[PDB]
Amino acid sequence: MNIFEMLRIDEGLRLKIYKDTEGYYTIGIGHLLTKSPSLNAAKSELDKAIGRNCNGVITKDEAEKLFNQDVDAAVRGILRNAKLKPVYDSLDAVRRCALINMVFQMGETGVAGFTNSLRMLQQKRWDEAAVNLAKSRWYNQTPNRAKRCITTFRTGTWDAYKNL
Repeated sequence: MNIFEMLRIDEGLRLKIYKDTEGYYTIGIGHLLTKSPSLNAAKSELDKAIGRNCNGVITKDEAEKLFNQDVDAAVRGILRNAKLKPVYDSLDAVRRCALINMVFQMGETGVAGFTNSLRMLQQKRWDEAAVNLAKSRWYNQTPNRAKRCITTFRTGTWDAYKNL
């Protein structure tokens, strides 16, 4: 189990624009296109992103390309972030994957705002941090994916996905 397989389980693969849990236009493996209500704003964003006229549809290859970009941008984001960097350096390899997973889902800014939880992960207070992360909108909106992620932080194992 690696970060890519893990995100593929959490986000799914969709070769056609779609709407995210939130009402947003997405495509491939959780690639947020726009928070704008236009199917037309989304299709333009998509062609700009892919560099071809897609007409709301893309190939596997294209989706994977977008995926490679996103995880990479998520890693460099954590590495350049003064709030995130220390937590990450402090963690074991499995728990690191869990922070990349949160960061790919909610962005840098989002996760950087989970101050308390960050402070607990850094302190290695596992159970306590698990409980804290659950008290969020993220958990209430997409509970099963949040739970898998929270369990990875709580245990340091890939159990939650081992099922899937």
